[PDB]
Amino acid sequence: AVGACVLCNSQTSLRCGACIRRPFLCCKCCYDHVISTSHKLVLSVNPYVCNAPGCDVTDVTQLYLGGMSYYCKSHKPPISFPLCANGQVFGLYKVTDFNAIATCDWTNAGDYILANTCTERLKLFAAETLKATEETFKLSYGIATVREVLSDRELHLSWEVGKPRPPLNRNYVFTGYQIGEYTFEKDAVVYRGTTTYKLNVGDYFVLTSHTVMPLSAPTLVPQEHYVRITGLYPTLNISDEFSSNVANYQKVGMQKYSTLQGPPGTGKSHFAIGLALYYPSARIVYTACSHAAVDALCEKALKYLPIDKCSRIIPARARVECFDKFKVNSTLEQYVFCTVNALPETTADIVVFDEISMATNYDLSVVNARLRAKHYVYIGDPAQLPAPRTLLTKGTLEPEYFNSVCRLMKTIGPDMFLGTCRRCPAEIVDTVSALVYDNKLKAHKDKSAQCFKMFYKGVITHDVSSAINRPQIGVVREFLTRNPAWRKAVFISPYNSQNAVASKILGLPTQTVDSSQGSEYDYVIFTQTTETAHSCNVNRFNVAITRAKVGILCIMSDRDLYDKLQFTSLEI
Ligand SMILES: [Zn+2]
Ligand SMILES: [Zn+2]
Ligand SMILES: [Zn+2]
Repeated sequence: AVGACVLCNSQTSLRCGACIRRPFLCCKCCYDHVISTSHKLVLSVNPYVCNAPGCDVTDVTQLYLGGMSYYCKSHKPPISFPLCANGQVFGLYKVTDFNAIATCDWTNAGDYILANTCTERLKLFAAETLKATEETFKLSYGIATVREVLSDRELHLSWEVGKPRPPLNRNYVFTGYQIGEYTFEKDAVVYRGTTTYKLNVGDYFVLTSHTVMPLSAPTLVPQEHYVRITGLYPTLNISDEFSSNVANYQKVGMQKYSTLQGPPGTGKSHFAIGLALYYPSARIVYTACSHAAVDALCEKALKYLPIDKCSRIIPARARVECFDKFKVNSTLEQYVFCTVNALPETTADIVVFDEISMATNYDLSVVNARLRAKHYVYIGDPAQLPAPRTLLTKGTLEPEYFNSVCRLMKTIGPDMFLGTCRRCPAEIVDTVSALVYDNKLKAHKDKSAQCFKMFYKGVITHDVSSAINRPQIGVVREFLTRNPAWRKAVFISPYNSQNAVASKILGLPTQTVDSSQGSEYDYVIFTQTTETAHSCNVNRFNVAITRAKVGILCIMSDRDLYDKLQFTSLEI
């Protein structure tokens, strides 16, 4: 029961029993917490509760020290000192932001704003608290029981009454009963088990609620600037392909950590892999939150780095299929590609943390705790999508509040900025450069004259809350007949239910804006589906239209974003 204060690091035995994470609070900070919040239970070796038999006084403000035991006003002996007095709570070794983090329900944007603008120790307390709150919320949903099996990819479900039903998308991964993880897509539903198993009627599925481990390491280590490249040995034979990044690679070796803002198709993975060719003897750990982000780094490394010095770290509880071309689980290899949650306890000369807009402060801290590195490089784009905040329902989360790295990129600017988009037709580059990049993103490609926009509100229907716009899909169908080259397009929308409908009607491969991030396609057909905060979100809009290498058709619901698209308008 001996530890350090979360607010001022002062030593104490005084924890808070009312906080879900039980934080240690010193005498002054414990007082300022109990006297300003509903939190009145204070912990130590023995709790601050009335020692009198059958007494339920647990409020520290109503308790006193009577010799060596604690009693309320009704049971205290004549010679007794109040536990709360002179701005302190009695304890051994004798805050407005801490209070708000400790007592919020995490459903408001303002809660995440505070969790990212607070001191470093409060950022870890907010991250631990938020994650535990998100996990305790998983218990609220209702069990789905297999009532009948139709085919190898379709079934019918029986839901638990009294408990709400979770949205059926690839975002929520169920746990079948321990017969492997399972996913669902919309009474006939589509079943996708991570393990091929003959779906048993009667067997139940439940959401994976995991124990939230405490955070020790900061989200960002303290910054260090050096006069020379430190612990890294550069080449004087750096391939012309990577010469554009030489000054930035040198910046990487001259700072403890560095941030790289790379808009879509500006060369983030090329920069990340080229850093290995610039410091050829450096041990590099390549990390990201998702298996897809890690796999995209493996694909680029397969092209430039020796396959014998690479290893893809895969957790024993293999959830989805990932990169098979490197030797699996050899932690000792020079190049290690691994998701944040599967990182081993190891050291590195450089740690590259990619798709940083998708990281949370919990992820930032975990990386600093498992990896001890000479240099840390954070690659991503605050103008792209953040990790979904399942508890957040009120207010919008701005990019400067996604995590510590994004906060820095949006306030002091990033250390490095990749300014030339090599992927997209100029119509798309010009639109997103003006929309989210302050006119600093330049187009390498010419205009393709294959970027179209149509303003069509259609009809909005809902599959629970996930939206569908059948008339917008009908407009796509009509366009496809007149433009058969577009037969090869990927259909993108902000909603899985819109995508399920488009899949059956158009036969195009489908992708939500959020699952399309990091991917690129020659042709993209995007239907906005609705005018909601979700479908009008400028970061989501940015990702959506920057997936296209050659052409894009945007069927829009919002006049604002439609007018901003620098595309040829279509009629019908
Ligand atoms: Zn304190
Ligand atoms: Zn508390
Ligand atoms: Zn009492």
